[PDB]
Amino acid sequence: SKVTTVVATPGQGPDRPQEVSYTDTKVIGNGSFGVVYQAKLCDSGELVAIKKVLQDKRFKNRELQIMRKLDHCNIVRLRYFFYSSGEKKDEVYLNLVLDYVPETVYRVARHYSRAKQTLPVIYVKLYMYQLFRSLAYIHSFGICHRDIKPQNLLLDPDTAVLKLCDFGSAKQLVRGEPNVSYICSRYYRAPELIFGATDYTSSIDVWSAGCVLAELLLGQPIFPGDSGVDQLVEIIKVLGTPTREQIREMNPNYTEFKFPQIKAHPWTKVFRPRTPPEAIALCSRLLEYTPTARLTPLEACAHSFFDELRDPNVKLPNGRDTPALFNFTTQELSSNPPLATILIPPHARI
Amino acid sequence: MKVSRDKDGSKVTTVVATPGQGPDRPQEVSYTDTKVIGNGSFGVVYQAKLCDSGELVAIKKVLQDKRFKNRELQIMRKLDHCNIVRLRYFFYSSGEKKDEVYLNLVLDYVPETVYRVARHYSRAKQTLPVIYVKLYMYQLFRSLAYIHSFGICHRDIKPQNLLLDPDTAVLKLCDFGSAKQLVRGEPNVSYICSRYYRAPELIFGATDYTSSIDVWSAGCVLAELLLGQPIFPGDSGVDQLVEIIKVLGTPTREQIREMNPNYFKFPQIKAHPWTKVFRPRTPPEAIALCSRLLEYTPTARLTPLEACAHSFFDELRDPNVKLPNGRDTPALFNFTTQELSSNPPLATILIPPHARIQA
Ligand SMILES: Nc1ncnc2c1ncn2[C@@H]1O[C@H](COP(=O)(O)OP(=O)(O)NP(=O)(O)O)[C@@H](O)[C@H]1O
Ligand SMILES: Nc1ncnc2c1ncn2[C@@H]1O[C@H](COP(=O)(O)OP(=O)(O)NP(=O)(O)O)[C@@H](O)[C@H]1O
Ligand SMILES: [Mg+2]
Ligand SMILES: [Mg+2]
Repeated sequence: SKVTTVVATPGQGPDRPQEVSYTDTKVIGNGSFGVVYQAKLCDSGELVAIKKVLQDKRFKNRELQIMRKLDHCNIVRLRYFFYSSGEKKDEVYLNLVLDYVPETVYRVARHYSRAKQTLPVIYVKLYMYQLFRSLAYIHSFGICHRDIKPQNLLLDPDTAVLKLCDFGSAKQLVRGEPNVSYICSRYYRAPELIFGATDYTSSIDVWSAGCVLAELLLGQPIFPGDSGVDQLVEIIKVLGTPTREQIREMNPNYTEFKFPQIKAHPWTKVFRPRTPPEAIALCSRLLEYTPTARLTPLEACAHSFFDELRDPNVKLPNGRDTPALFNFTTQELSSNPPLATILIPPHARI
Repeated sequence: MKVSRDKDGSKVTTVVATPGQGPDRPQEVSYTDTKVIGNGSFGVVYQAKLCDSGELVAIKKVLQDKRFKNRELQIMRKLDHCNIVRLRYFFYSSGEKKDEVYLNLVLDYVPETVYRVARHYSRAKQTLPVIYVKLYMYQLFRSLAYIHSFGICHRDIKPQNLLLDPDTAVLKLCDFGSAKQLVRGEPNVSYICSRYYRAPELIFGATDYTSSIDVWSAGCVLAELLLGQPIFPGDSGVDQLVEIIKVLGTPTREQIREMNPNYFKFPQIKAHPWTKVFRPRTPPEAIALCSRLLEYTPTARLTPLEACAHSFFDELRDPNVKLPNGRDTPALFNFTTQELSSNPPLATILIPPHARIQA
């Protein structure tokens, strides 16, 4: 019954701090940057995640700046933020108070692989669709996540709601500005990243999404490797050897450097039999060498693989209705507004 | 597998093999009891028993591009050193893919790796006796002094590529599949080397890196053998640089220039005292060596040969030094002119008085 009370600034709206009291503080996670706690708001009894990172008081926190602009049902909500000091004197910590979300795609996928089963396709559809909406939204602001991986896909198992989280690697990509190639986790890195390109687009997130789709179908990572070399060999084993043109599209400086000559492995034979053709088709349009050839997130949402989600009789296996799938805004559809006639089916929102 | 026969039940494979070193006088080689001991992205390693001598060999089988000559082969053919796994002979064959050529490298079989040994001690919540840390690392630094003296950078120094005889304490560097001759001015790919062992210039995507990346990697192996876990783990380069920065502290503008000139936004963190990184009673000489290997500035790192001459290895130069199991240490002082070429005067430290005594 130990209560902590802070004066915390709401994430959205005007910069108007209020007194916030919370209790039942326990460490849900540790990342390189800092610790994540669970806590219960005293007023509502609602559970929150508090992400605590060391802050260079001088400069502004990019993660905070980005999350204050984000309002989407498939992105974890910033409820408050506040500053605290401890450990070393003169060390200030930024605290992000987020909606608590009990599971991850990582943990749920790990359960099914440990028990020798695959995630039922209905969840692959729900989870990937919600990921592609969250990407469609941030990409419409020029914001690239740059760390799309199962650990950063939060899940409410009861409602089947997915929330994208962890904007610590996130950055507004501006044409002609170079960006670091050393972002994004091992198995989910786009080939242009592995080739050390600094002129990459938001399409790195689509490749990462494709790696998550493939992984949920296979029950293991599709492009594993301890080195970039090992990863590229695993990519080449599936896509075949990239053409000199395809290489120019990824990183032009790496044309003269050479790798084994291999023909593309048929996508249908990459996955087990009775993996739905539409799932396989979508993968092939996400995991493309040429960044500009990859589907956009919004195009991905409109893919036939997600048609079951647009069926008026679709239900969760636990009997509940699907979560919000169709509450698109103008911002979200801006990349291609005509897709609205596919994305919003006749039965939705009337 | 050119010709296959049966001998008292056992399957015998007979091949015609080109010798590793010497003129091309083909040798007839017969082996049995084939089993898999290793996999890679583009490689399979078998154990096999030679029919006559009964002695074990490793056969690394890799797909051969008909276009170009195999770089791993070209490099291994040039190498003769007691701390580098010997290419006995090589032969071509068919394999898993019909109409495809496979290069087979027949190597000395070595039963263990630093990876497997380190893992045994980690699981049992022990650390390797420091005499083994000294022997393994010293032998690694000799292997790197030798290849670097030909301008050849390994580019994949990691515990899994360090073969061990546990009884003799002999270490052999293996896996020249990433190895290349670095030529000042020629660019090189930044996506080589296993993730935990990658030098910061590689993480920053440099293409003008020197053989000193192998010294960083060996620094990571030493630290890991002292800690019982990787010193700089991370799923992303970002995560790895955070771990590096937590120890080394934030790199100066000039340190970043020395690593990759092209390259931002990392916490202003002060250096952790290296002493507080390792368990209490870690030999100070071990910690000093680490600090001189794991430097941001590639040129500031010790050369392999300077590493060998470091005070951490003084116990190896003691004339009364034995393995715990009572046996003599392996050869540590049989240096060649080639091996010493980077700094011949270091011989005055490297070859101890007792090793110069007249026979
Ligand atoms: N809102 C939340 N609710 C519940 N768990 C959360 C929440 N946010 C983060 N976590 C958990 O804490 C982990 C780490 O949080 P994250 O936001 O990724 O911090 P980080 O320290 O920046 N990690 P990373 O950037 O991936 O190296 C996540 O993968 C989740 O398992
Ligand atoms: N001479 C040998 N004797 C015994 N085991 C060996 C020998 N050579 C290799 N191995 C084993 O096989 C593993 C792989 O060998 P390696 O030559 O690295 O092949 P690879 O398929 O190219 N692997 P890698 O490049 O690291 O991804 C080593 O880590 C050892 O465990
Ligand atoms: Mg995360
Ligand atoms: Mg290896």
